[PDB]
Amino acid sequence: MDIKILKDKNNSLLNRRELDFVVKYEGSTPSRSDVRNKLAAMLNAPLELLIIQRIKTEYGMQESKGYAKVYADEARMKQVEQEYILKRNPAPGAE
Amino acid sequence: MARDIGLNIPAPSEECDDAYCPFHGTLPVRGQILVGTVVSSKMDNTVVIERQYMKMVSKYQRYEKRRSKIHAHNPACISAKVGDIVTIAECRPISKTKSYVVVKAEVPK
Amino acid sequence: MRWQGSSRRKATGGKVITARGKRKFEMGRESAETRISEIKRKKVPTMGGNRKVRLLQSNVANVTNPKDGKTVTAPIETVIDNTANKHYVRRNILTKGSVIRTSMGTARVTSRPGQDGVVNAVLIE
Amino acid sequence: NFKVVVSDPKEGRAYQIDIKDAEANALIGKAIGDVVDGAIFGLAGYKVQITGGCDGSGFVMKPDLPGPRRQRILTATGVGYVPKLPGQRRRKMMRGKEIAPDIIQVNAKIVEYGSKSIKALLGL
Amino acid sequence: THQKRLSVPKSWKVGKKGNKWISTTRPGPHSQARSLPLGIIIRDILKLVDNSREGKRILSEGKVLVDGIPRKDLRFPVGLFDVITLPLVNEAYRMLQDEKGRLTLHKLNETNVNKLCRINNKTTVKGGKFQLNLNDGTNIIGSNEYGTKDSLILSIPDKQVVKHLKFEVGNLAMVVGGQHSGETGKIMEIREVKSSRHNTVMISGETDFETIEDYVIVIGEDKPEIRLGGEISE
RNA sequence: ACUGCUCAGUAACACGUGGAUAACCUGCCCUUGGGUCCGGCAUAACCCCGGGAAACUGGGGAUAAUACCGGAUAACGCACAUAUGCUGGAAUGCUUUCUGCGUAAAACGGAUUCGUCUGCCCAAGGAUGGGUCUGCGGCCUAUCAGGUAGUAGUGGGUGUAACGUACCUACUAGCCGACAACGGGUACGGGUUGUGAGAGCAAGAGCCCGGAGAUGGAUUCUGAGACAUGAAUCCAGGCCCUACGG
Ligand SMILES: [Mg+2]
Ligand SMILES: [Mg+2]
Ligand SMILES: [Zn+2]
Repeated sequence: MDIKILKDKNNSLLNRRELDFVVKYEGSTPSRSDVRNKLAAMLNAPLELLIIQRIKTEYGMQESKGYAKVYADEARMKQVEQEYILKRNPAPGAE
Repeated sequence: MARDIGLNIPAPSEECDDAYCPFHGTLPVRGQILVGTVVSSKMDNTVVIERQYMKMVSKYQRYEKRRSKIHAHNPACISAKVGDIVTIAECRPISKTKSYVVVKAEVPK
Repeated sequence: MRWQGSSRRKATGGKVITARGKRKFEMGRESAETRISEIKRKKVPTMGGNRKVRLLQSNVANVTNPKDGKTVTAPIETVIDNTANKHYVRRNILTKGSVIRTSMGTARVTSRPGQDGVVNAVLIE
Repeated sequence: NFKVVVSDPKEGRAYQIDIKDAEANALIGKAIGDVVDGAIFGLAGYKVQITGGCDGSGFVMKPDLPGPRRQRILTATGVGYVPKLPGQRRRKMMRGKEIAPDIIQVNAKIVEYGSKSIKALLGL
Repeated sequence: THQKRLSVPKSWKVGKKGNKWISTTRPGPHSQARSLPLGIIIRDILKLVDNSREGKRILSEGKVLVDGIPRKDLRFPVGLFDVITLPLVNEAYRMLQDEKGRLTLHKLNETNVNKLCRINNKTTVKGGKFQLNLNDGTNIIGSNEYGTKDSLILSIPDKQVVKHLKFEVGNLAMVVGGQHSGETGKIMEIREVKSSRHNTVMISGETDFETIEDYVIVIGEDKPEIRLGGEISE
C-alpha cells in the first residue's frame, strides 16, 4: 500500500494540521489503523495524535482519498473531534 | 405643503382651508402620480375619474381599450370640473375608497 | 371589543365573502367615554407593551389661556356643547372638540381623553 | 363524619382526627374562619379556626365563594388551581366555605390555646 | 426565523445544495438582503472550520473579529465593505459586491485598516446632537458639514473618523446595485431631479452611464482611500 | 405565534408585480447617547397531616432570587416661541428647545483569572416580523339585469399599533353595472406543468413564495407577537375513562 500527501494546511484557529493525501493502495482498501500507521511516518505524528477522517477509495483504480489530521494535544482532539471519530480511531491500547 | 420647486405643480390662486388639501392643508401627497378625466362630480370633495388605456392581446395581436373608474379627492381650491383632464397622486386613505387627491384639473381644449 | 377589519361590502353592495377569521390585530376595544366625576383612569395594555391611558371620569381640566399662554388647572363643571354628537352634551360626555365650562372660563377640549389620559382643554378667547 | 386535620403553628405539627356524631353535626355550618370550642375536640380550652375543606370526590372548598353548594368557576389563578400554561384559565369545581354533610376533610389551625398540652388532650 | 435552500437571497453567492435551511442570519444592523452569516462566511469562503459546531466553537473562543469585535455567534450579518480580521495569520478580508450583485471577499494586506460607512438620515437626538443614523462602530455625532450620503470613513476598532469623504462633481463613486455593481468610477453629475421616487446621479468610470443615488458609494476623493480590492479568494 | 401538515373555504389587494406607510407595531439582534436610585417581604419545593377511583389538589410551619410590590431623575398629551436637520412636489415629523399644566423606568444582577464577560432601564436609528395601502395582470355563465342604504360622500368625533364607516353622529344623494354590476358554477394564487414545428391549447396535488385551516362555530386568556396544530371556554357532533359523586 502506498501514500502520497499533497495538502498540509494548519488551522491557526485550532492549532491542528489538515492532512490531505492520495492513497495508492493495491487491491484491498486498507483499514483506518493501517492508514494511520502509514501516514504517521510521513509527518511525525503519533497514533494518538495523528487522526484520519476518511480513506475513501474510488471506483476502478486503486486510489483513495485520505483526509487525515494532526493535533498538538489529545485533549484538544477530545474537545474538538466528535466521539464517533474518537471511537473510530483506536487509541494506544484501546478496546 | 404649498411649496414651489422644479416640477412642483404649484399651489393655485385660491386658498383652501381643507384638512386634506395638499397645498394648504396638512396632507402629504405621495405615491404614484396618475392622470384621468372626471366621469362625474356629483359627490362632495370626490370626483369619479376614468382611466382609459389599451392592453395588446398576445394571441390575437390586436388591441382593446379598457375603461376604469377611480375615486379621487377634489379639494375646493382645485375644484375639478366635469369631464376635465386632471392629474391625481396618491395620499393616505381619506375615506372608504379615497387614496388619491387631484392636484391639477385642466379644463379640456 | 370591536371589529375594525375591512368589512363593508366592496363598492357596489356585493356582500364581501370573508376568507379569513377575525384576526387579533383587528380587534378594537370599547369607547370608554369620559364624564364629569371623580378623576378615574385605567392603564389598559395594547400592542407591544404600550399601556395606553384611558380616562373615564374627570371634573378637572388643564385650561390653557391663549392670550398669555399660561396653563392652569381648573375644574370642569359642564360640557357646553359638542359638534360630534348632540347627545354627549346631554350626557356630559367629554370628547375631543367639545366645549367644557371651567372656573377659568369656557374652554374647548383639544385632547382625546380616551387616548391621552388627561383632559387638556384650550381656554376659548 | 369529618376527617379533620389540625396543625400546630408553634411546632408545625398536624394531628389527623376522625370525628363523628354530635361534634360532626356541630362542625356542619361552620364556615371558613369560624372559631370552634375545644369541647367539640375535647381539648382543654383549645379553640381552632377552620381554614379549608374539601368534598368526598376531592373538590376543594373555597373561602372566597359564599354558599354551601358547588359552583363552576372559570378561574385563572388562586386556591385550588394551578396553571399548566402561563396565565391559563380553566373551569374547575369548587366549594364554598360552608360545611356540608358531603364534606370529608376540614383543614384548620389552632389559635386560642388551652391549659394542657395539645397532644395530651386527645389521649396522646 | 428560518430560510430555505431554494429561497436563499440573490446576494448570497453560496449555491442551492443540501437540505432546506442554510444558517439563518440574525436581524442585525445591516439589511438581510446584503448579508451573509459569519458562520457561513467562515465555513464556505475562508474554510477555517468545516462543521457548524466547530465554527461555533472557534467563534465562541474569541478567535475571529469583525472590526475588532470578537463575535461569538455564527448568525451575525455582514454588510458591504465589512472587514473581517484574523490576527493569527494577519488575514484581512472585505465584503464586496461583484458585477452580478453578489457578496464576495477580497483579502487585504495589513491587519489594521479603516472601515467605510455612509450617511442615510441625519436626525437630531435631543441634547443638540446631529444623529447620522449610525448602525455600526463608534463615530462622531457631528455638524451640518456631515451631510447625507457623505460616506464617512472610520478607524478600527475604535472607529474614529479618518477623513470626511464628501462627494462632489468629479469625485469617486462605487456602485452598490443594478447591472453596474463594482464598476467604480468618477461622478459626472449628481442631479437633484425632483420626483416622487428618488433623485438620480451621473457616473462614469471605464464607461459612462446613469445610475441611482442609492446605488452609489462615495468611496474616495480621487483614488481608493480604503483597501477596496485585494485578492479574490473563494 | 418559527418549522411541520393539510388544500376545505376563498373569484378576493387572496395572489403575481410596481409604488406607498410623511398612517403604523416590533422580543430576540445592532451602533451611539444616558442611566443603572432607596426600599418593602411575600410565596415555592422542604416540614407536619391529608383529601381524591382518577383527574386534581387542602391546611399549619421555614424561607430565596434577574419573583412581586412602594419611592425619586423620562415618555405622553395640551398650549407656546425658538435656526433648514433630513426628505425633499413636499411637515404633517425630528426638533435648539425651553415654558408651565397634567405626567416615569431599571437587576450597581450574575460570573471571573477583579483583565473583563454577559444581563436590566433608557433615547435615536437600523434590521427583523407583521398590519395597512393601490396601478396593474389572470375563470364559466344572460336559461344570472339591475345591485346597493352603512350602501357613496362631507364635517365633527370614536376606537385603533396605525389610515379608514372600521363604529357613531349631523348632512348630502350618491356608488357599482349592459365595456357584464348583482347572482349562480368552479378553484388554494403565482413561480410554473402538459403538449405541439410553432400560434396556442389543457392542468396548475408534490419542490419553493404568499394565503387559509385546525371536528363544524363562536369567544377568550397568555405574550413583543395568537385568537395558539401539541391553550382554554361553551354550543353542535361523535367518542371515552369511572369506585357512578365525576
Ligand atoms: Mg379603506
Ligand atoms: Mg396585549
Ligand atoms: Zn389647496
